[PDB]
Amino acid sequence: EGREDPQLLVRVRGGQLRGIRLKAPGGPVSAFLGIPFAEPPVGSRRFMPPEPKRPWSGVLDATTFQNVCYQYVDTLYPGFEGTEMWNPNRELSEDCLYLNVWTPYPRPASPTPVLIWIYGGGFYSGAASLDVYDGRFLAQVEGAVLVSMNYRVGTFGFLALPGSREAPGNVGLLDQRLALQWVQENIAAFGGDPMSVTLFGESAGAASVGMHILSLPSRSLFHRAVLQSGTPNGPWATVSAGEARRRATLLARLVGCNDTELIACLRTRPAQDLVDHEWHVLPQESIFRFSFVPVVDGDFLSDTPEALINTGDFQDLQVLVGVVKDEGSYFLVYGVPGFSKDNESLISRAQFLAGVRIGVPQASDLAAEAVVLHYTDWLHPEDPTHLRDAMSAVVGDHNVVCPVAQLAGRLAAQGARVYAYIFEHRASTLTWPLWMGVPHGYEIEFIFGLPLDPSLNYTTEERIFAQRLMKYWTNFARTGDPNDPRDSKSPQWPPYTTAAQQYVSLNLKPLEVRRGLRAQTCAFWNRFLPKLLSA
Amino acid sequence: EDPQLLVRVRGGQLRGIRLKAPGGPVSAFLGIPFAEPPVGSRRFMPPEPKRPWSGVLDATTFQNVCYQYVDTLYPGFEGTEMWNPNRELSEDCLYLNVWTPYPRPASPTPVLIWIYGGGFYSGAASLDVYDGRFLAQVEGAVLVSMNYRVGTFGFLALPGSREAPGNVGLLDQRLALQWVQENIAAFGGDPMSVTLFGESAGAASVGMHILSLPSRSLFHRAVLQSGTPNGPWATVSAGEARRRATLLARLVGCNDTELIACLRTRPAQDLVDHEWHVLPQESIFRFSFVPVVDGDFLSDTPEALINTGDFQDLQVLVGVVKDEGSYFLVYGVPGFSKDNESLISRAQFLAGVRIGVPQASDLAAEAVVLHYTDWLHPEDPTHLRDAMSAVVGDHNVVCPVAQLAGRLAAQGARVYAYIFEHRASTLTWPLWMGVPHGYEIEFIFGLPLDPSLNYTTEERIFAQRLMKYWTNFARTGDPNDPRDSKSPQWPPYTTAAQQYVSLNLKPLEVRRGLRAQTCAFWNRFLPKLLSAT
Ligand SMILES: CCN(CC)CCNS(=O)(=O)Cc1ccc(C)cc1
Ligand SMILES: CCN(CC)CCNS(=O)(=O)Cc1ccc(C)cc1
Ligand SMILES: *[C@@H]1O[C@H](CO)[C@@H](O)[C@H](O)[C@H]1NC(C)=O
Ligand SMILES: *[C@@H]1O[C@H](CO)[C@@H](O)[C@H](O)[C@H]1NC(C)=O
Ligand SMILES: *[C@@H]1O[C@H](CO)[C@@H](O)[C@H](O)[C@H]1NC(C)=O
Repeated sequence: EGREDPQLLVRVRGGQLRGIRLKAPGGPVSAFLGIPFAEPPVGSRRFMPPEPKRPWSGVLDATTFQNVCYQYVDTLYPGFEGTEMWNPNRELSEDCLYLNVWTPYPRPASPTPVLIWIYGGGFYSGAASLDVYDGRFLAQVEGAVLVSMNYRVGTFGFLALPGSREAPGNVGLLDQRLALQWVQENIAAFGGDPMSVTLFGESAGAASVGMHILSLPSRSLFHRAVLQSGTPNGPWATVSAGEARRRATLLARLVGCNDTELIACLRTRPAQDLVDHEWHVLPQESIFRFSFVPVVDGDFLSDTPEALINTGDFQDLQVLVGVVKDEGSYFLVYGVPGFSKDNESLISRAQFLAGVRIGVPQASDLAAEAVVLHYTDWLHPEDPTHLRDAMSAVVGDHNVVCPVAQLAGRLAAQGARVYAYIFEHRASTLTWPLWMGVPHGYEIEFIFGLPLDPSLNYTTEERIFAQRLMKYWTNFARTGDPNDPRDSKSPQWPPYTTAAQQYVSLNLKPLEVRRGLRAQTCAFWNRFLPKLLSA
Repeated sequence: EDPQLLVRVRGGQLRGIRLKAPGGPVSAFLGIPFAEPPVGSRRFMPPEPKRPWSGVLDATTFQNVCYQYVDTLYPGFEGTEMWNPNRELSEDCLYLNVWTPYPRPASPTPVLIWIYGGGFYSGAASLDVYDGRFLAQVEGAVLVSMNYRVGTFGFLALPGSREAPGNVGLLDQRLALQWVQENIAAFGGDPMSVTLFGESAGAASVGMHILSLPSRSLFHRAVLQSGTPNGPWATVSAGEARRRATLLARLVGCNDTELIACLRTRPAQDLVDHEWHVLPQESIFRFSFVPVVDGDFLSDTPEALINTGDFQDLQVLVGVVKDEGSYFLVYGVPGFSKDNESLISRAQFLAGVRIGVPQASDLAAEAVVLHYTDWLHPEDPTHLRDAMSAVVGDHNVVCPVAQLAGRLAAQGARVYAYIFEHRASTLTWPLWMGVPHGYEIEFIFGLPLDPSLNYTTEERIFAQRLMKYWTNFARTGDPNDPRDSKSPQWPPYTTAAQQYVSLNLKPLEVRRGLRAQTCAFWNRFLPKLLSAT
């Protein structure tokens, strides 16, 4: 050093870092990218719990994003920004345990509340380096210290032979946990406040956040949580020990492989071979189901999330949860016959019934009948536009809306301060067709403030709307309350309660308070369907 | 001797009476025997045609009411007593009544035949609410009503036995229908234009005449008010009728021939005393002795018959009142009473569901609770109370009606549907019960035309409107008034559009979907659930 920028030199537990001064529309921000927090989980370390990164010598260059965790890459619509925006934007490697810090420039002199982002992607994909997760805007406009980590996905992160020493399960969640510990120890060096840490995440990221709430060793590592369109409870976010074991051994067979021997053989397989067979282990033809996800191990998760949220005391927990208007639409083009992004996807009654079997793969013929009958419009039972929309609702309700409603209800009944929202604005920049509405994932670019980038062609009102959302999120992180104190003009966001069930609509219009989060329909999914399946 | 009041029928001569209606005189011929008295060894037996008589038979007064249970829940209370027998009880009760214009119609006049309800355990054609004088005076109708045996006397069955075949109360109805065919022209009636109408069990009877071949030659059109042959209460299987008949016999100290012989020695009231004790569950909207699927009068279950039926040349008017279930709640469901607002707890709602849906398994009862609960206010006692009423109304009447209408329309029938939503200003039941089961009848029969009953002028005009709909339907198969252009028109019910109309003080409003979502639950989902327990 000596001729470098003295404002970008920082020491952490493992050694010295040099970050980079980024340009944001409002001014500069500090970025420290590709900071290693674990020893590379490769070779004999594949499927193993991560170990803390061993100290390095000299100045680690922290000016670029590091490798993305080895993962399936989406092929359905090549070159289409709608899918490609979620695809890896750095080299795929098993050496991928790195994290990223964004702060104001110069760095804050007083301890600043920290936001930690956990990406989604069904636990089979994702990366902290995607453009939609750019932390520079929150850092610049709101003064946030923002952290995001890579964690192992797919087999690498979640293949488990429960009870074994060599593949104990949930190691991708342990990657996340190790990053949270890194923040506690080191974030003060960047001006961050380890006594004020808020997790947020979307989809599998949301489910991860929920699991950290439900896992005791994680509870000492953060203070507040935001769950966007995902939950630990529900049909996709976990598997039993038996089911993880069965999937792990099937995959082993499919790539040509006593747990020790089975795992030793798997560890000799090229990463890509595992990826190429990952989807073949699902027990049924299905959408919104992922082969390798957290396992109920009786360790990280001491019981099912269902049982844990039913018996947990969440007195000192503040939580923000919500959904987008059309959670299920995105998933339909990946498996339900009759659906495509390139046409209006009007479907027949027969295609609806078939689509229900795929969207609710665990349903008996009778439960499937219950779903079809509940979602049918009996005034227009053959109308193809309603059927298409009902198929979307089936998938979004089963997988996201009702699990969320269930989570908010249990958390609120048991001490938590809960705030709930529905996100209803469709980006003017959206490349998916109109019938898909506001699809899964499409609130993220607003929370992170992408509309502030002039090159992205968002409207003026969308720019203002993004600033509103950044305020809610950052005020929640700061105070546990999305409302602003210096502002009694704007309508207030009341907490979700069991008695009144209030949530707010997020759109271009000022906040509107609504009541009941699909109450009738979620009673069907959350109270009735389980009884029917268990008989 | 007024010759307008003297009629010769096949059995002999009758003398009727000239009554006063507010607008003019009418000719009434009351208590005409259409069958040999079903007494002694004829108890439980099919009716036989009345034998001829000498001289002039006095037909100026109502005959005895068929032996039946008499309600005692609210002694002296107008709301219940209005359904109670208003003449002496007797097993000698097979008589009919005819009202016509005075003087007797100059040309063959369309006939309306009323079949009273009362759950097949009660009822009488002599009730004030079934007074045919208004329809005859104002619309010029020829109106006919008959007594038919009810309870054990009409429906106790040992299926396959010669001495208690079942369905004899239905056979009483049919014999009266034959009597109309053979005799009504002497009163100025047109035997080639006969419309049946009936409410509750009467509506269900009408439906059974539709589904029974020998009846089909005796009428041309049908009106079913708040009742259907299909559904959970109107019929029993042969096994279950046999079970009930033998249990009742056992209860009164009684091989089929021997068993029925002993039952025939028992005084009528002894049978009535134990009538209710044979129901398999504590329940409401369930009756002990009802039509039986015998493979004779009913060749299969009504549901099977409506599904396969060809109903091309049939015209049918069907409908329900706004609060079908409320009347039944006070007869067994804890928490309910006419003398308070009947606000109930959640536990009372679950308990009430088991009583109102007595055949439901735990899971099926659970499904009913979750469907009807308002999950925004799961413990609001006002909603729970109104939900309880809706469960009973939907299960027993509304959804069976919607099912019947849909099957009939799909299979060629001309169908008109209504919901009756007007609560009479004179109603003596409390407000929470809304428009209860049975409370459209007094309007259809034109009772608000009686100045001494104190209906509002609006209600008087409303009554005349309904009398027009009903008699226009009888005349033409279409309730719309030809002298009236756009009113708007009452459209036929179809499976596609599902149109029905609201009957109230406001002009007709056309609606689509008769509890469509909820009836899918009852009509499509629940049976599958139970057929898997
Ligand atoms: C939009 C949000 N996510 C990331 C958070 C993007 C994509 N992943 S997804 O799980 O949402 C849908 C999906 C499912 C199955 C396959 C094969 C492909 C895509
Ligand atoms: C309201 C109309 N009906 C006649 C058409 C009057 C009563 N009969 S009912 O079946 O409607 C209700 C009922 C049921 C069971 C008991 C013991 C008492 C009353
Ligand atoms: C939409 O596209 C899919 C896939 O090409 C196809 O199966 C479906 O038939 C299409 N719908 C229509 C009506 O064009
Ligand atoms: C928006 O700006 C212009 C169109 O006016 C175009 O050149 C550019 O590609 C657009 N930006 C994006 C990313 O859509
Ligand atoms: C209404 O009356 C019945 C019987 O008289 C009683 O059981 C019920 O508790 C009453 N409802 C009230 C006042 O809550």
